[PDB]
Amino acid sequence: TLWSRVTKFGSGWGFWVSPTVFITTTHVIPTSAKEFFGEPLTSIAIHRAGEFTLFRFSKKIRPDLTGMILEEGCPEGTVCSVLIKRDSGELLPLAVRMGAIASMRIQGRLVHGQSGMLLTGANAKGMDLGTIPGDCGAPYVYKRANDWVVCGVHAAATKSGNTVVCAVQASEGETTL
Amino acid sequence: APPTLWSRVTKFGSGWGFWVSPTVFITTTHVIPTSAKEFFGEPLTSIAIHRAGEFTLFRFSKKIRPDLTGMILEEGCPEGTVCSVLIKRDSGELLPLAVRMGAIASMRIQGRLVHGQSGMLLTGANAKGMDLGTIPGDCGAPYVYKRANDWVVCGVHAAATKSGNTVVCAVQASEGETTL
Ligand SMILES: *[C@@H](CC(=O)O)[C@H](CCC(N)=O)NC(=O)[C@H](CC(C)C)NC(=O)[C@H](CCC(N)=O)NC(=O)[C@H](Cc1ccccc1)NC(=O)[C@H](CCC(=O)O)NC(C)=O
Ligand SMILES: *[C@@H](CC(=O)O)[C@H](CCC(N)=O)NC(=O)[C@H](CC(C)C)NC(=O)[C@H](CCC(N)=O)NC(=O)[C@H](Cc1ccccc1)NC(=O)[C@H](CCC(=O)O)NC(C)=O
Repeated sequence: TLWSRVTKFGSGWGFWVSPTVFITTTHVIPTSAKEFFGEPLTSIAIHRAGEFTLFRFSKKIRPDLTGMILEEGCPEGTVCSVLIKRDSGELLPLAVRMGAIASMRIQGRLVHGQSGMLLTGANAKGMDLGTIPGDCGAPYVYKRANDWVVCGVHAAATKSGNTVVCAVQASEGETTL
Repeated sequence: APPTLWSRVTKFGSGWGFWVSPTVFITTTHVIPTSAKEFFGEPLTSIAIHRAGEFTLFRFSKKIRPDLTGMILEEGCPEGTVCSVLIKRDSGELLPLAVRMGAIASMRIQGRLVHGQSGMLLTGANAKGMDLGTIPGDCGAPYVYKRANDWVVCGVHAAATKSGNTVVCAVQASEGETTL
């Protein structure tokens, strides 16, 4: 059911944490939008923290979903899965061994995130073994005990290596877009 | 993966099969329909069957999939190769599951002798489940990888551990039976 939460959004994707909470990477958000999912901006509580943006709606947009745990990154060494959905209809889950949470500057943008190494390896070639432009917003998830946890959204990666970066939520964040 | 590559993955018996070329179809022996009189409209007497354990190749005498080019089929791949298992599910989902291949070996699975290659799924910490790993119904799915500018198929899905993190694809062998 995890895949059902990954939604196409703007130039990337977003993830439904619950019926009222949607997270995504700031960069991919549709520009000058008057509303989202039929809901007027004034009825949405937007939390924009750098490259991590969270939308909290007044009503249930995805009432078919249960509420998941959202945390600010994960312990270093955790092996997560980045749930990459493609317009081709392909669902591409990729294991990533997470590194440290750190402030970063990626192509002119300040990114509070966590780097990770794709298990497909540095020698891995092909879009089916790594992330590519258009994949931002994809969720980084993992299971702790009996609970599923989402700890970030895809923000960047090296062009020829196996290093990726997911933006992570922060306490401070703007209220507008 | 390219749309034409996915188009080669075909529902077959209790699983799937893969069109290597317009005249060659491969699958896992276990999923082959029982008591079949023909395949794709061709009577058995017109098909050259090569059944090598859990790997079966069908060669037809007319182009069944003329829209396709011929691909390279090899007996497994080098240990360490990262392949993608082209999994199709009944609801239209396409899941190219990454797998780091291990060694080729003669295995004994549920009493069956399976000449195959094991591999570690690279989808998550525990590929247990339908969203991250393989499940019953997926046998026959091709294990492929790109070498330079050529897509190569090196096996067909045959098994997985209970946790689901380790998988096995049946691989072709030079010797095989000519019957079902
Ligand atoms: C999603 C948004 C979009 O499509 O615009 C997209 C996903 C890219 C991917 N390949 O998964 N993100 C980007 O494109 C992002 C910009 C947005 C606005 C945040 N840029 C990157 O991810 C670029 C690669 C773009 C591309 N053509 O694929 N990556 C970097 O700049 C990378 C950042 C990084 C990655 C891992 C760890 C730390 C930092 N930096 C490098 O590749 C550097 C560049 C040279 C340098 O300054 O050192 N090179 C090396 C070897 O690290
Ligand atoms: C496709 C055909 C079908 O649907 O019947 C299907 C795909 C399974 C999947 N989940 O991807 N294949 C099978 O079901 C296949 C049929 C055999 C080849 C006749 N069997 C298995 O995949 C079983 C499923 C066990 C289960 N989940 O209950 N897997 C094994 O038997 C597994 C094979 C293996 C894989 C990797 C490395 C080594 C061995 N073996 C085990 O789990 C063994 C069994 C020991 C025993 O039989 O007593 N146990 C351990 C701990 O390794």
